[PDB]
Amino acid sequence: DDDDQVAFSFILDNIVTQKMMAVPDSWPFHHPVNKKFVPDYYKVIVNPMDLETIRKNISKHKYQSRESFLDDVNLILANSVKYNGPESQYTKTAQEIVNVCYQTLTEYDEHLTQLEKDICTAKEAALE
Ligand SMILES: COc1cc(C(=O)NC2CCN(C)CC2)ccc1Nc1ccc2c(n1)N1CCCC[C@@H]1C(=O)N2C
Repeated sequence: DDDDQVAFSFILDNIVTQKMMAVPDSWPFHHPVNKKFVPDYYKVIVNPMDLETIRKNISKHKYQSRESFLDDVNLILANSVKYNGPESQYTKTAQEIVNVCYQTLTEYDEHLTQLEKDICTAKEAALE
């Protein structure tokens, strides 16, 4: 019952590594953008986001529900749109990363909703 968070985060990590990181040519979004290859990236993108640091956030148990998890996932696509443009080949790839994530989230919807409530009802019964 305290593994409710450990289970939720384990599922989130596998979604990232087994489904999102499996999108064809998604390798530029696997890791923080190398400043050596695009120098001005951190001068135009103020909230940079990638899959590797989503996984580091998962390992720190930052996401207690899929809402905050999706906030950082959608941030990858928002940053590609702001940097690469809406019609970019990179942006279309990031859109498919976001697509396969929403896909497998509704795939596990009934299961995750259980974990999400058991995590939060434990959060409130612990501070109460
Ligand atoms: C070849 O490319 C890269 C290589 C490497 C690299 O470490 N490779 C070397 C490793 C050592 N080895 C000895 C030699 C190879 C890193 C980044 C590249 N490019 C890239 C990454 C991410 C984005 C990106 N590019 N782009 C492209 C346009 C800017 C924005 C857009 C974008 O959103 N994103 C997230």
